[PDB]
Amino acid sequence: EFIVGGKYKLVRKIGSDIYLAINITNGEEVAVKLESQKARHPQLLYESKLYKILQGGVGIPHIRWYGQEKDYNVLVMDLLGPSLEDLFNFCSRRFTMKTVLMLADQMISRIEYVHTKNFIHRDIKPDNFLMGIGRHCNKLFLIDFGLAKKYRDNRTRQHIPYREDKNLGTARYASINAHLGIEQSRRDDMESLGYVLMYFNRTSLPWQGLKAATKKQKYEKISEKKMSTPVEVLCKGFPAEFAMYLNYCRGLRFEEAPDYMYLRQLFRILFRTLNHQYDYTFDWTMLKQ
Amino acid sequence: SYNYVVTAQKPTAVNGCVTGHFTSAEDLNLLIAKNTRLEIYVVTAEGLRPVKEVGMYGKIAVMELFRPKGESKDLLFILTAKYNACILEYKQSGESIDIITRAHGNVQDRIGRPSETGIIGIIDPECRMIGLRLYDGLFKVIPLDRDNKELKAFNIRLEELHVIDVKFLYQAPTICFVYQDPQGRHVKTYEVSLREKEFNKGPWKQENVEAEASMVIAVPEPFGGAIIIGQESITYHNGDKYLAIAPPIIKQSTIVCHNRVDPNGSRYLLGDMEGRLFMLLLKDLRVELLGETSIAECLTYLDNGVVFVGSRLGDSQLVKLNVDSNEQGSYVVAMETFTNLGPIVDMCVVDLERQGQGQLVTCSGAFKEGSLRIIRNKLHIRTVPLYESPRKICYQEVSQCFGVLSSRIEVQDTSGGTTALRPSASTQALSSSVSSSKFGEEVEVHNLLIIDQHTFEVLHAHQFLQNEYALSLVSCKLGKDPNTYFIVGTAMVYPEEAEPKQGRIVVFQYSDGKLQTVAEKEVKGAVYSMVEFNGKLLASINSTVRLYEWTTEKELRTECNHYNNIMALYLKTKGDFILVGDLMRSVLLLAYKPMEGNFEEIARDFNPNWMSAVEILDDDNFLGAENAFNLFVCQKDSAATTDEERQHLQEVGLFHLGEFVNVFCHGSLVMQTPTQGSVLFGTVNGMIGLVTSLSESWYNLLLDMQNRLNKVIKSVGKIEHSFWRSFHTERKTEPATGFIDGDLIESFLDISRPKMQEVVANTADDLIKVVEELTRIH
Amino acid sequence: INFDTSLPTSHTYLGADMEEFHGRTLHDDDSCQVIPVLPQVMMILIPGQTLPLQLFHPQEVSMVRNLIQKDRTFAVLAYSNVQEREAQFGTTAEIYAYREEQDFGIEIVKVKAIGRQRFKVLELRTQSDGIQQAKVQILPECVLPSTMSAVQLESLNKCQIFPSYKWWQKYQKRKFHCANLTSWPRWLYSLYDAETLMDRIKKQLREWDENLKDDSLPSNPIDFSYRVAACLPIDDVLRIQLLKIGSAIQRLRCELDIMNKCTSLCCKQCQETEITTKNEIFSLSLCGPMAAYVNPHGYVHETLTVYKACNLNLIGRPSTEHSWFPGYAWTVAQCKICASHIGWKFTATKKDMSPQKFWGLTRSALLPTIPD
Ligand SMILES: O=C1CC[C@H](N2Cc3cc(Nc4noc5ccccc45)ccc3C2=O)C(=O)N1
Ligand SMILES: [Zn+2]
Repeated sequence: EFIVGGKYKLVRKIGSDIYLAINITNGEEVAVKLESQKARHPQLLYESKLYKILQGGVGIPHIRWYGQEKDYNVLVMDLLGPSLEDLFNFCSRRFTMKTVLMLADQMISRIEYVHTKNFIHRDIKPDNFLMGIGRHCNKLFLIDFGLAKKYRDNRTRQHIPYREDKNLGTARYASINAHLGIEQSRRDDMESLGYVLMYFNRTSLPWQGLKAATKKQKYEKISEKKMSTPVEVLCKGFPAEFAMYLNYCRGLRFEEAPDYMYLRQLFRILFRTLNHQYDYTFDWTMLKQ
Repeated sequence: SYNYVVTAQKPTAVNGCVTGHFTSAEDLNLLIAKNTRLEIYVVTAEGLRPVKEVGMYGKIAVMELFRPKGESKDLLFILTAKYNACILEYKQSGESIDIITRAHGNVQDRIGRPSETGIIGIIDPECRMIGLRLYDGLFKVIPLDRDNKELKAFNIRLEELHVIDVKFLYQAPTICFVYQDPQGRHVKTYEVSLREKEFNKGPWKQENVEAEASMVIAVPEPFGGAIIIGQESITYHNGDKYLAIAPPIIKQSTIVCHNRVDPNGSRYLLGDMEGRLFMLLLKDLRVELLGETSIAECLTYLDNGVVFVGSRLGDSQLVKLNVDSNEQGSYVVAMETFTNLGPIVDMCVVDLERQGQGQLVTCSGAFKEGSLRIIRNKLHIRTVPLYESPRKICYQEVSQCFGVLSSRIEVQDTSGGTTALRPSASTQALSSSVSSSKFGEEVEVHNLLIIDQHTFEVLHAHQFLQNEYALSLVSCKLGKDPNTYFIVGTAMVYPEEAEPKQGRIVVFQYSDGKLQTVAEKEVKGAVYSMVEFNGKLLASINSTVRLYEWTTEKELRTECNHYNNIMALYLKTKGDFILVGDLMRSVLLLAYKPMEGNFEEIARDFNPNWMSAVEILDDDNFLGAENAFNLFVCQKDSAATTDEERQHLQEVGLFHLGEFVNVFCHGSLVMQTPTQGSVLFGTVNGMIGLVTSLSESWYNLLLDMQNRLNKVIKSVGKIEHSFWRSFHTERKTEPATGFIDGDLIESFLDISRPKMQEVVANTADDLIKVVEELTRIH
Repeated sequence: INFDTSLPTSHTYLGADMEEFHGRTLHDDDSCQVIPVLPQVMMILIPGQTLPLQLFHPQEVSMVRNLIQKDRTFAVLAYSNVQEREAQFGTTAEIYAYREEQDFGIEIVKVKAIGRQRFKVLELRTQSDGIQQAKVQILPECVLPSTMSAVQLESLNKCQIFPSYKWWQKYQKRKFHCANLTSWPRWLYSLYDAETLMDRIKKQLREWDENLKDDSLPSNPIDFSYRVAACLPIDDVLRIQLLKIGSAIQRLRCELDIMNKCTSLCCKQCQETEITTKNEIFSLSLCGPMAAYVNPHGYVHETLTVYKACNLNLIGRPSTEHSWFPGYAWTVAQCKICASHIGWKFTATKKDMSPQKFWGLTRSALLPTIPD
């Protein structure tokens, strides 16, 4: 019998560690992230700290309660919908061009909001983008801020120094430079988002089925397989704009702010060219019709 | 605490009168009941001969004569309001007169709801039983035997729960009455079995009667049966027999009293709510309008065309009827008039003539019996008739006149408008004025009368707005203004609205016979009260208590407000202290904080009981009148160590007055001492009483003297003096505290010298000096 | 309109029919008594009110057991502050329905109590077991005779027995005819008349419920006044004041004042965010517009029903469990500014039901407001 915070009974595990919980005062369902005290890789106290900063922007989930219960650190938060990786699987590993372009728009803005509050996500992958529930079922939430790093001071806006020699995460969507041990900035979030888009466009990436015994070996193929494949090759047979986006991100200087209006315009104009409406009818909405 | 209350003028209203043979089998008597007072008269050819006047320790709620078998003369049954019952007898031996108690007891039930149509006492024609309807659903029967000296009684269950009127009919003791139910109103009969202790089926079937039946009349033999009187009809039900009549002469007003002229029930006297006097005269039934008397509470034919009219609202009359002498019409002529100060709905004390001895001027009576009365020290009363109802009165020395609010009834017109019913003081002024405005149904019209203090003529009459109701009157100076003004606070009253949402405070001035509206301020509710407060005007508008300043622009400017829990019906003020009240005894104390310009509640006391008036005795004491005719005193302790005690008012005086007070008044009627202070009050029966404070020493002394006096003085009906004066409501009865019955102390001067010695047995002449000093206060 | 008003008062959601008692316990008025206090209860219990309960902790279950054997009555404290643990007044609750259940091995007891008698707290004492017993003084119930019965002319007593706008005008002119002898008008005596006050309140209840006034509504002013007191969505400091009142004439009078002055119902935490208005209040239960209900884990919510709310955001999706109003579902509702919980939204389940959507608001999250 696990009631967290005085009010949240944990019904079941809905992710792994994300748990459905129910508030015993009202009946409201919430999500509870359980992290062991004296765990190997502690982040919950960090995430609870970032969520206080990011509170207020659209697509950022509300925190109910952080604290300790029994042996654990507890994060009680909004219950969201499926992830984009969940919904990809629902659609049989295939998104239309409309669903990518619509998803491109919200995804760009989510990453932008975090960038404004002075942090880089460093974990841009479909698993961390989630639709909401109920009134928020067309809204996209960017979550899991365990890997989020400050990149500039809040008042002086001075950027973090250029380093090399850091450890990359999810190799699949990392940037070229972040494999090369170069320190990450806003550009590397943008370049990441772009791989996520192409991975919707083609059922897989050119560096996806590269197997090797150890994780160091898994990364090494992918990192140089990516360096081997031109952005034109990767986006071939898809609209020019996708290649223009990736060329832009990798065109950025370390400290240099991305032009979010330009990146959102590329797909918004393309969305217009393809004679689509932004009617929040995604591929998955059709399968439920 | 420890106050002394004493009667200044006994009650004058007549709430009942009977005729019979009570002092002698040969004499004809007129017995009059004035609340606590019983008056006995011998009916001579000349007039009425006063024979004996007794006081009772109770409010006479029933008074009937009856002559059982074996008695030489009638006996008198009396039931007081507190349910003391009794039978009395007149015994005289030479010069000594005594009212001896033949039987007595209290008939109250531990459980029961007081009936809607009131107490009803009836006595069987054969003197077999006394029937009482004290509570709904029960009929109490006291059996008339020699061996019932305790007046023991049993109840019979009464299915008809809404009984209007009931009389014993003229073989078995039969009652006929009228009940009200969804079906309608009906007339029914029951026999009463003393042996069975229940009801049996009555002689004649239940008949469906008029939906306004309010009065039952038992016709004696040879006619028998009963007469049921309603708003439109007068029917005669005697078993099977029926003779209904619906005369238009009676349709105008409801008939409220009746009297059997002829012993065989041939002709009856009828009187309505408006003073008309009728004659009711079995094959045929008919009515005749005889003339106009005072509004009758009770009628009683005496002999040789003379009648006594007892008047609760107005003055009591002996009138001569000329029913015979058929050359001239039936006409009523007033032989004698007896003063009735009641109801006193307001009064004031003015030093009119002697400039040392105060004079009491009241608003008294209602409707056509409305009048002023000027009372000065055996009391002397001068009756200024008004033919409409006075409601407030105040004096204005500067303009040597009185300001009086009043009200008259007018009926809606066919033309669109209203027509008065008779001339009245507001319509016969020498100068008049009306406020600037913005079917047959009664409409109430309110005026400000201006009245010469010397002649008592109606110099000016100002009429107020349509549907405006005048509530408060003041005479005073305000601000830096040398002028003195009449200020009337009003309320707009429409039948659809339930609480007053508009009102006015109107500043008049009386100069050179001309009354002018100096200023008018409109407020958002009823102005229940106003008082002059240290050069400002303190006006209560519903639950707000507001303070006004008189600008040099001759305007009222709001200085502060104070919103209370309660509606501010009563206002009073001593110093910077204010006493706020409401109809439910909710007392409040405020104090004006001049350094802050606002009000600050000092204390309160909420004990739910209906409250009729309040008055500031001293800085620490407040005197009130509260439900079931009681007086009380509340007290403040500004010294107390805790703030929970210092904002609490302690109940320090409880007294069963026996009268319904309407106004308290600081002042005296004597030439301006063991007593401190003087509060005069007036009541619904027209009683005037005097309230004044004592010392703990003088209180304790008189208190011992009361108990002794109670051991020696013979109470008519053997009613205990402690029981009578005990604080009374239907829920609680507590013994009286903090009050000295000055009417009992003063009765010492009337007890016999041997009895005086018995009381003084710790010197009787030493006590007579104390009592005589105490008679010098009124 | 198309859902049984009787289903919510049955409290069928609690489960199978409970054991019912028929007896009654009433301490004689003004009597000092010590009565135990259920530790977790926070409600300010008006008399004549049903309080559902589900007790889980072992100390609570034991305490109900003793009561079902003794006089069955516990003390419900009206708290000035809960954390202060201070209370000046409260009400006796008599248990009249119970059921014991052994769920997942743990003993559980479900109770329906009813408020009986107002009291003044003389002393509170927590015993060595953690359960606290209350020194209490039973506050009497004030009944006043008619206003003018005393000043009634015995001859004029006839006016009293009396036969809608034309009827109340004749009622006021006859029952209050003897105001001619007193200094106050007849219409002011009707501002203190129980039957006149109640008929003014019945006019406001019919605006909330289509139910005929005749049967549902009690004739006795004391029972009528307490029934109305229970269904007013006011705040606790007001209700503690209303409880302090002993006279129905005043209780009925402070009730009409509240129903006319306060027209807006705003979030208590914001004080300024408007949630709904008295125009939207409506009765979907027999006991009135507002009733007391228990959540599966024992929390008890006083749930006022309104057709329309605003400034509420829904959280989650409709659920059909524990539906205090069966045939309806619920979506937890938060205040749009402070995110405090305000109540639940009820959404029908069969299209034939009416109303198809309604709202249920928990009194403790509201604040009655006077406009301007
Ligand atoms: O009509 C209404 C409005 C809503 C209101 N509810 C319903 C409810 C259910 C609940 N369920 C559960 N908590 O933990 C659980 C673990 C497993 C399975 C179920 C649960 C917790 C609280 C409440 C509450 O407040 C009510 O009782 N009635
Ligand atoms: Zn809020």
